[PDB]
Amino acid sequence: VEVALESQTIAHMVLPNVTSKILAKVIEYCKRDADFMKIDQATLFELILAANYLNIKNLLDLTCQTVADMIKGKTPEEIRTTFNIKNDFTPEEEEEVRRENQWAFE
Amino acid sequence: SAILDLPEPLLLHILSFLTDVRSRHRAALACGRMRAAERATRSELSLRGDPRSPGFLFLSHAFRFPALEHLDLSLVSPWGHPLLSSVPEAISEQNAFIAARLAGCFPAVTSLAVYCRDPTTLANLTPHWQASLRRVKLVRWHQRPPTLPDGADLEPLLETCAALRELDLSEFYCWTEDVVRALTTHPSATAALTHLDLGLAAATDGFKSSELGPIAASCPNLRKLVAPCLFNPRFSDCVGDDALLSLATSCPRLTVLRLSEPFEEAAITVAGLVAFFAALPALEDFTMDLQHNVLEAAPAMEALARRCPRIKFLTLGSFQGLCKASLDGVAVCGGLESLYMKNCQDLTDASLAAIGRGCRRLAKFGIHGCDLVTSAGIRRLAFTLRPTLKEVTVLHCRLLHTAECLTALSPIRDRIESLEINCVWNGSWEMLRSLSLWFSAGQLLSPLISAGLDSCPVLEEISIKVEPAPRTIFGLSDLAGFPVLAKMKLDLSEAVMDLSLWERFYLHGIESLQTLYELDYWPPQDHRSLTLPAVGLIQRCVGLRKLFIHGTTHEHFMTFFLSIPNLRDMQLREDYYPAPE
Repeated sequence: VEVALESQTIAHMVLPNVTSKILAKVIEYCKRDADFMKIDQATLFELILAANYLNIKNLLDLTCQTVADMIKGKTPEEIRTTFNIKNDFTPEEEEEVRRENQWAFE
Repeated sequence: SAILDLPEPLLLHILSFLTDVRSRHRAALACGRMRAAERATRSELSLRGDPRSPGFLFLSHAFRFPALEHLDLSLVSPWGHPLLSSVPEAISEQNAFIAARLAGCFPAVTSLAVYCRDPTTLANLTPHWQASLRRVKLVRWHQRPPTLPDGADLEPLLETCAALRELDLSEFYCWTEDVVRALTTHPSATAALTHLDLGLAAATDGFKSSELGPIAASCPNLRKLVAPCLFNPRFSDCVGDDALLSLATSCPRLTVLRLSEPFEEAAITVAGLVAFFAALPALEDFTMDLQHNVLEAAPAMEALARRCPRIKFLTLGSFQGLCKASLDGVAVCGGLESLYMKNCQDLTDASLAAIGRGCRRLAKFGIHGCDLVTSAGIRRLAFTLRPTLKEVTVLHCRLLHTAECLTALSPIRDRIESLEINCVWNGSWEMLRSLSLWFSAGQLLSPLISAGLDSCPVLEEISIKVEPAPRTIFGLSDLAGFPVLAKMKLDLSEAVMDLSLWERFYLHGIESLQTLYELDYWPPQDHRSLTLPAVGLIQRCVGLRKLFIHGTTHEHFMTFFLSIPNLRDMQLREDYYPAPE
């Protein structure tokens, strides 16, 4: 492939960290809509890591933007279940967060 | 957790995209790490509650927003009260503490909005942000304290804030005299200024020519100016051709210029506008929204197209002969994405056809009070501009009635995103996100769903502004058809206890709207007060999270929370001149 210049980690090079499954999709992105993000969760976070490592700003923006929409409109419990997050708070330090949030207009 | 396995910078990057305030708040509650991610990436905050209380002051060191750029303090409780004022030596000690705490929570503020009752508010806050503060918005609907020297209200800002570039006095009542003296006596601050909104809470007879002159002269670096001007030629100090040419030569960097006259021929001639546009090559955004007329304006529009190639946003009030098809005038401005035309009495169907061919890039189109335009004009335009036209405003055009106007806009029904119409009664709106409706008093909403607008699958916000039988209701319940309708502006401030019958007329059936989330309500005027039937009806809105009444209620505000299961944001905001206490 040519398309390579969209990766800053190549324009500075004038890849043992990314698997072929992700590299092929990194490559297929750089043929230059959002149906490309119809990907599963595991490979989405692998695509974020690859986009950062390969320093493709455009890809990273889109992939992280997708994760933002994934958080959007979900209750704390639902965010935890979507991303397999353990609830790290004491009842005291959670009501601290809940109290802090009340100082900002929605 | 695959999200928490990521390097922290990337979790932050994810959170930087989440703009919904409630969603951010929920994300922060998810885990201690996303709390860190949310706090560190929040760009803006509108402060809710009273920062004077110990409840704010003794919050955690964790309540911190290192990347916060815009802080809004204008909505703090109680609404519109003096914040950090001095009007003995004990109070300055506590003011210093509150200010320092705000600096602790929000160390990086570059854009500030504040309710400024008197200069001391600004004198207290600004030292903490003076190195970083670039935009300051002032809010005051209360009368300017009569005992202040001229320009005292802006004095603290122009002395301290060396980074200041943008000043937003659009909703800040003071006198024009105040703005002049301040901006003409602080040259080191004023010569840096690039943005200036001088709306002055829309309670001014306009800036005079001998006021506009010295402000422009003191600000060589202006790029945006928004200002009410006295355009009325009955007064000799009005803004004419001379004031315009001086504005252009004083501010040769102006890219955005929006002048309007607070509501015969104006002291502004075509030849003076040609000279004016000749001196402003980088003009992108031009508004001249006048009550008095500028006659045979086409040659000046051609000069605009010739001399200001960057021109994209055009709004003209009382300009006559803007386009007549014998391409003419405004139709030669090919770069236009936005065209708005108020009170063009000789604008015809032939004009719209000519605008259709000439202005290929048009996405926003508006006509107000152009009484020669028919459904045919609109039909042709909506058809010609199909690949681009997404926003339409049709207001008070005599030959254009709601039913036939909605049929005229059918060429783009599946594409139109924003609509603004006034209702006059003589298939899916696929993309329509936003709607604005204007009514006469005692006029029914109900026939709107028959005249068109049957199904609006993506309509999330509606705005209703009003400029009579015993049992008849306005019929808000007929908006229960619209599935995702969440926000509503119900403005009855200019609609007219005695008022209880009008409030009931308009508000009846608001409970039907299952998905109503945010409500901005403006009660009818003579100290604007909600009646009990209105309170009783808004109580029934179980879906409400946000409720902002503009005026007052003697009925306990706590009743609303105990009624509405999920009401969080509630405030009485007397954001009109002049505000009470």
